[PDB]
Amino acid sequence: PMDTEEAEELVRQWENVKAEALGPTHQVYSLSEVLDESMLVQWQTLAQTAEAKSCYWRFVLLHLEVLQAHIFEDGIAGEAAEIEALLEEAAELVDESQPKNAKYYSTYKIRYILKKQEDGLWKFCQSDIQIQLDVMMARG
Amino acid sequence: KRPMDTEEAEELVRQWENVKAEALGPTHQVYSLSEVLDESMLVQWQTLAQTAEAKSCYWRFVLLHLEVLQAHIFEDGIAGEAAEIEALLEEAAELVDESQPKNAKYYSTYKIRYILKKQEDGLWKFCQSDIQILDHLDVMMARG
Amino acid sequence: GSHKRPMDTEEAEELVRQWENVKAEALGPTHQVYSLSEVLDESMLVQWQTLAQTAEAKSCYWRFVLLHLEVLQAHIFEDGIAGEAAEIEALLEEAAELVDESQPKNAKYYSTYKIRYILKKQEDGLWKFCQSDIQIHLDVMMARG
Amino acid sequence: RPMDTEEAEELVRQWENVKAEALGPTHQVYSLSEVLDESMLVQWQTLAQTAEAKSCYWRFVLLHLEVLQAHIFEDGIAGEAAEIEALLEEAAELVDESQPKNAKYYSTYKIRYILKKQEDGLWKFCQSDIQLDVMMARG
Repeated sequence: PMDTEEAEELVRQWENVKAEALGPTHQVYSLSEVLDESMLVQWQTLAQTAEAKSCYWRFVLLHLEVLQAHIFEDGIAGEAAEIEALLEEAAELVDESQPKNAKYYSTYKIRYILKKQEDGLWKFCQSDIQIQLDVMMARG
Repeated sequence: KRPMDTEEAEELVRQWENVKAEALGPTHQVYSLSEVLDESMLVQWQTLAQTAEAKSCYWRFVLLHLEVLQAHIFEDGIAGEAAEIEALLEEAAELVDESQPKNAKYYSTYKIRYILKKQEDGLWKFCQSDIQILDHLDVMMARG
Repeated sequence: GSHKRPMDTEEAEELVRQWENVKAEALGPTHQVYSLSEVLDESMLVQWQTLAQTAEAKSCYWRFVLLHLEVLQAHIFEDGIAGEAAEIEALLEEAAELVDESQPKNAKYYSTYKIRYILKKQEDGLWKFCQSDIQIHLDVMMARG
Repeated sequence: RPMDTEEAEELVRQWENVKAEALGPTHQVYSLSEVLDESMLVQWQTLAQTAEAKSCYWRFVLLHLEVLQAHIFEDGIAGEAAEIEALLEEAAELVDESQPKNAKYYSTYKIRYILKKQEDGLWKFCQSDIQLDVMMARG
């Protein structure tokens, strides 16, 4: 059981942090804010990979909706939360080698697992998009 | 009743739509407007880019699809060669501001006509455009 | 400028509420003094550590009900390296009852008040409240913020 | 016929304390039987039984307890009754791990307590007139 307006502002904080990382700002450490554990690693590489090929993403989040926000704590150690977020976004990879070819428009739901830092920061842990280089790589 | 290359005309706008991004976006490159822009349309988007950059707000948009409806090269008076591109633009944007944790966004499809002036080097730049159908920046400031 | 940007109000409220949960644990009957070190350090710690240590040895505890908390302002400063600073002012509306055996009745309070917190990132990125400044035996007012 | 203000205050100060333990995590429904009778009983036993079965518990902080005019007149024939009017300024929080948030409140309110002296040395609160789960724990 979780506050959805907290969930909608926690992921919108993330999607905006994803954009700040993947993009011409090229801030990888921005991940360290809201990202941790498994998810930070892949997006740390991905933000640094696009920074390796000198490519960057332009993100626009059209709308998000939290379908189910729930809190569970497993064992004695850690607090965690699952957030199912219906996410409709579009992004284009601007590349120097193959300019302007890139684009995508996705409308999808995604399930986020995140840990509560002792600070209560609610950094993101891992996620997978539900099915029900590449420019579709950041659909998170 | 005059030609324009729809493969060229689309490229001018595809190269332009990226220029609006790099200028309004977090890189905030205002000089890059001067690359593809000229005359009134340069001053308008110079004002917007520099305005949003002074206010510490940066624009974000993805251009979904570009269609060229009509493209003509008329030279009008002897002064210079000109072009009229009617382009159907499908794009969405959210101006990213630190002030609000929620970024206001738009998704719009519209047809916007451009006029251009071929320079001495023979490169087409955008002097003026109209979209038929120190202040807060509306989400629709960047359209086209 | 000079690396000053607003913190997320969500980052703030869910961050602050963590301190209030710490204060209730440290100054309540559970007397978690270790809990103080979680979200506190440097100045604010030693102040509140000594209090929750005092309330432990004097066997007095604080009962907290915290009405709606609001974040008035949240900002991120820069320190040293590029990160690791912040100043956030929240409006705290709470009722605290100090249970002290010795005194005849537990004295409550009801105070709506604005307080300034200072928060740092320490080595690995994590935030801990460094100091607290309220703007306008044992007492019930010892516990505020 | 006005009550000793001490005689009245201890009656309510007890009830407020009885009310806190009943709706708290200790979830003592029996405590309502001590200091209540009739409507105060039925309404508050169902409520405490409600929160007990829903695993909800209230939290309470009573800031200031005050007595307005507290008067006594005999109940019909042998029984005796009393009116105690009290200003209650209290804060409370209903904690549900279910639901996103606990619902706090702070309410300063007048509530008329109609009591009867039980036959043997005892007083019971028999009525309250104030002029799922909500913050309905008041008075």
